[PDB]
Amino acid sequence: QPIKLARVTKVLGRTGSQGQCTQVRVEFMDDTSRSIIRNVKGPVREGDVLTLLESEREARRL
Amino acid sequence: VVDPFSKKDWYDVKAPAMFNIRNIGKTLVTRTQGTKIASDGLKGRVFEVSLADLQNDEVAFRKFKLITEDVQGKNCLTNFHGMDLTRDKMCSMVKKWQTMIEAHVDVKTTDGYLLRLFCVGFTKKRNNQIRKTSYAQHQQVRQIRKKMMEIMTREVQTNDLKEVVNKLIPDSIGKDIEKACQSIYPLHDVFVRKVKMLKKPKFELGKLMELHG
Amino acid sequence: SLGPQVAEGENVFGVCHIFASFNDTFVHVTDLSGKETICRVTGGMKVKADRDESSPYAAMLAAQDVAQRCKELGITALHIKLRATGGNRTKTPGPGAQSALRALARSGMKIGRIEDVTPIPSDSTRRKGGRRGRRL
Amino acid sequence: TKKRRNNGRAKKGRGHVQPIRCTNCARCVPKDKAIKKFVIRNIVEAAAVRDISEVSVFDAYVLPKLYVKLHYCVSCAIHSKVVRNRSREARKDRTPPPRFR
RNA sequence: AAUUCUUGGACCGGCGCAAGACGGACCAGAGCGAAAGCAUUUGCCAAGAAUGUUUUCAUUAAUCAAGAACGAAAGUCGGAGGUUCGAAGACGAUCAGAUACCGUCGUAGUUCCGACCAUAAACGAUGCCGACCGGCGAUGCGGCGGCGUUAUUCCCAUGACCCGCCGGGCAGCUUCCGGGAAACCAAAGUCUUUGGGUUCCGGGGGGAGUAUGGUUGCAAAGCUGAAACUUAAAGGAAUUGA
RNA sequence: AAUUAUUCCCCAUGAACGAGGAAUUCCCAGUAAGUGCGGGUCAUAAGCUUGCGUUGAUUAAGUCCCUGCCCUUUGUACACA
Ligand SMILES: [Mg+2]
Ligand SMILES: [Zn+2]
Repeated sequence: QPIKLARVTKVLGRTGSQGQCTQVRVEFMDDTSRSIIRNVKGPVREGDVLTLLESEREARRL
Repeated sequence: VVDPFSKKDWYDVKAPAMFNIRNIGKTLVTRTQGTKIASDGLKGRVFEVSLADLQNDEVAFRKFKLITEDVQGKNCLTNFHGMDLTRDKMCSMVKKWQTMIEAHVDVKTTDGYLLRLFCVGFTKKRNNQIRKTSYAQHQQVRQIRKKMMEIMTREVQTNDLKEVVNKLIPDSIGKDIEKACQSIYPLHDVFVRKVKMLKKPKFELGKLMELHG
Repeated sequence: SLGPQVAEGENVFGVCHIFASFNDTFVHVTDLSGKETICRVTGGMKVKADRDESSPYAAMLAAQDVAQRCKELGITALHIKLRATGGNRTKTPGPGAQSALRALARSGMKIGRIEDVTPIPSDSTRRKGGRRGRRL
Repeated sequence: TKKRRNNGRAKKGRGHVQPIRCTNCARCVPKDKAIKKFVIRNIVEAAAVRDISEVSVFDAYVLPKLYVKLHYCVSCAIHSKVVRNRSREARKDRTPPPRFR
């Protein structure tokens, strides 16, 4: 599947077992309106880019 | 050490003229090896097809049962057996703070077929209603149920099976009952929940081949 | 081994009865009639341990073998008839229901129409276990 | 000592209510004593929906739901954390917990 | 996990047939009943509270020793039935042991008809009748008044909502009515400012609901029911700890 | 006063050890670690400890999953608990 860019728009909350994954609201650079929720490792900032291997799957919001 | 699907003929299934999409799908049978015959073993198979698939595209919550009452040649000819609403629909309708009214009539068509029709209807909450409940008193319930039976009998009794299926393809019976019971207590989610087949007349072929065009 | 349907567009439909108890999973394809069986791969045929007959894993293996087995006979798409145990017992499907339905969609089949067909009784016979239930 | 006013149950002016089998055990609890719960669930969980949204023959077929009504005995309800113990003051609060999302 | 079931095709899918149980969701702090209790449709039979009344009789009433009707479940005797479940049983596990909890079968029973039985945390742990004493919003049945919406299109008139009022009923929230050891209670109030009427019944804890007689029962057992002896506490609500 | 070599020096002898099993420790900035220099003991005297500077990072700005301890609610026939 083509690799697609999701842009962090608003960092929401921290998740995982040991508080290790930042759960972030992403706004797609490809489609104008589609905004999904993704679990992300490492430190992430409000207003930067992610390279998603799939642009359809969504993580369970808490 | 015998591949058991080597001796299997596929047969195309045909629905009667009352539906848009004719052919339902395919059916497996064993080749006539010994005394027991492919077509005779194939005769009396019940196919439960959703009306969405049976028409082109519509309601998917109403299902029709169809019996292969005869086989002409590489073609199963099905005929209306029964009808049933889907679990999802019936479970979704039945919700709390209202009265559920159920009727059943044992009525016979002009030709041999004697059906058992089950009607269901739920008391509707008014547009400006502030009272939570919206229940019907017992005499209001059995006046509604008496009227349910009176329409359900009248609609089938006087015409033949080709026309009763033409009424069950929409829900003309349920819409007629719903409008009729507006004075006693306004119902909303009124359908003919289920149609059963108790008796058929002794099989004819000329009567089948009028239903198959 | 020859469904004489058209190569381009024509989908040949089966119907898959996924009986998912809390200690076994069945995946069982038949005719639209429901009379003639094509496949039946249980959760227990695949794995050899009693404690994981009702596994998402075992149900995933079972649905994969069913998908592969029915692709050869020429069943392209499937209608679905999911059920728990029912009667007096549980009416929530087993933990293998999800993984099996997922598995024969990951394995390149087509999904027609789905519905619950659990034996829901009007009112039933007395349930197993005493008046005081299953105490543990 | 008297703990509840309505003796842990929603019977007031009957005398007898027919019992029900618990859905975890098969323990006989009265119809109104039991902790009832109505689970409306999608057949396919969360991610399976996307795989069956693409590998479906039809055009926007709103895949069906699973309606299951569950009766728990008080012990089964507390053990499964369907209910919990409460303060003497909070016990009287009958307004069910908010389900905003 | 094993006991058990199965290539003499079990479990699974399909179409039929038979049997005996039970009446899901709708089903609620809703209804009815003296209490136990009572839920698929329709018909027949007799009864009933509440409301309505410018009808009738005119004290006929309230509570009750004796005596009497009904009385869940289990239990007993005789007949019919035996699908599910299942005391005793038989094994399979678990454990130090397990005569248990867990599992596989499973007899009496579970169901109906006719005779006994008469006890339950039979509970509101709260006799029945009558009067007075705060507030509020719902709810079920009956009656009454009232903008308007809606179904009979043809709207008079009937139902479905809407807003109040009156009488009974299941309840609810609130309060320095007042009471109480407190918990809590519009009754558990109107109690040292003690009397409206009337039935049952308690007198520190054990022995003991035991022995003995008498009585009812086919039996199990029911009703009535002590003493010697023993003991400084047992107990009820609430507080701080652990 | 040195054999059971106090220490130090000179030549000769050249062992295992090829990055370490279960398990487990300390640590977020001039910090970890590498590196040496002083103080203590001290007639003799640092593989220890207590201080000092020099070179100088990777990772993280989070959580209750693990191990601890601490609180609130609830239950009690416990109160030398
Ligand atoms: Mg009772
Ligand atoms: Zn339980």
